[PDB]
Amino acid sequence: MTNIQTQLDNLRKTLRQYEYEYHVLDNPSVPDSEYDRLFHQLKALELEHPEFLTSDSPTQRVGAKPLSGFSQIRHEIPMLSLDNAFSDAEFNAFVKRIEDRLILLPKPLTFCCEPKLDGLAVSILYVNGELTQAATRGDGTTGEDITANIRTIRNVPLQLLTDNPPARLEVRGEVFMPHAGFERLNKYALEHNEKTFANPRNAAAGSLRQLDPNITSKRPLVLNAYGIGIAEGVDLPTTHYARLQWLKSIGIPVNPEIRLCNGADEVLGFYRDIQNKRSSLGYDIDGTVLKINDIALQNELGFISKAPRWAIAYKFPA
Ligand SMILES: CCCCSc1nc(N)c2ncn([C@@H]3O[C@H](CO)[C@@H](O)[C@H]3O)c2n1
Ligand SMILES: Cc1ccc(Cn2cc(C(N)=O)ccc2=O)c(C)c1
Repeated sequence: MTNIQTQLDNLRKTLRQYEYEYHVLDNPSVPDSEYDRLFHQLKALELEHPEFLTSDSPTQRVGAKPLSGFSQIRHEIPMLSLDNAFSDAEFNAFVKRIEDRLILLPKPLTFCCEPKLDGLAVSILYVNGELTQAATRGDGTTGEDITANIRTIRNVPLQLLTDNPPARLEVRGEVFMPHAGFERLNKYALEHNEKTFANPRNAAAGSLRQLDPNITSKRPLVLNAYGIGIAEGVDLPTTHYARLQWLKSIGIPVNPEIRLCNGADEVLGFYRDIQNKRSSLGYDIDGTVLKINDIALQNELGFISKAPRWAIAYKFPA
C-alpha cells in the first residue's frame, strides 16, 4: 500500500460517484467547482505518478491523437429497427394484432412507453464493468468503431458503478445533442467559419464521425440508454422497464420521461402528454416508442423480418 495509490483510488471513486449524481440522477451533491477541484487534483497527481495512471480513470476520456479512420464492427447481435404508426387507429390496430396473436392475453397488457430520441443509435460494450468498445448501429449488422468518440461523452461511465458487474454487458442507446448545446455549437461554428448544422440530429451524427476525439469532446453529446445487447454473467430483470431501472442503478443514463402504461388508452394518454411537452423538453424527439414490457411476451411475439413485433414507434405528425 502507498499513500499515492490510496489518494488516487479515493479521488477516482469520489469523482465517478459525483459524475453519476450529476449526469444520471440530475441531483449533484456538490457544486461543479468542487467536482472540478478534485478532478484536476487527480489529473496532476496522476501526471506526477504516471505508473499509477489507469486507462479508465475519469481524467482519461479524450485521446491526445486524431484517429486515421474507423474500423468496422459486425454486431454480435443485430440492431433491429422499428415499425412505425401515424395515428391512434393505426396504433390501436397494432395492439389488437398483438392481443389476437398472444396465446394468453394478460389482464393488464403493460407497455413501457419511451420518448423516441432523435440522434444516432450506438452499442457500448462493458467487459467486467470496463467500457472496452463502442459502435454505431451502421446498417444493423455492421457499424463503425467509435470507442474513442463515445469515451468523450460526459454522461457515459468509463466503468459501471457496481462491485459486481456482468461478465459482458452491451448497452444500447441514442447519442443526441440537447438544444442548448446545439445552439451554442452553431453560434460557435459561425463565429469561426466551420460547418453549421441544420438540426441536432445532424450535429450529433457529424460529431460522432469526428476522427479527432479532441473535437468530439467539445461537442455537447449525451447518451440515453434504451436497451441491452449482450448480457453475460447476470440475470436480467424480466420486464424491459426493470432492465432500464437496473441500468440506471449501475451508472447508465436513461431517459426520465419513461413510464409504464396499462392498455392502449393509457398508452395514448402518454403519447398525447409527450406530444404536449415536446415543445419544452430540452432536446428533439421523433415521437414515442411503445414496447410490450413483459420480456416473455416479447420473446413470444418475436420479430418480423427485422423489427420487433412487440414495439412500435408512434411518430408525431408534421
Ligand atoms: C429493437 C428496438 C430498437 C431500439 S428500441 C428504441 N427505443 C427508443 N426509445 C428509441 N428512441 C429512438 N430509437 C431509434 O429508433 C431506431 C429504430 O427506428 C433505433 O435504431 C434507434 O436509433 C429508439 N429505439
Ligand atoms: C467546471 C465544471 C465542472 C463540472 C461540470 C459538470 N459536472 C458537475 C458535477 C458535479 N458533481 O457537480 C459532476 C460532473 C460534471 O461534469 C461543469 C458544468 C463545469
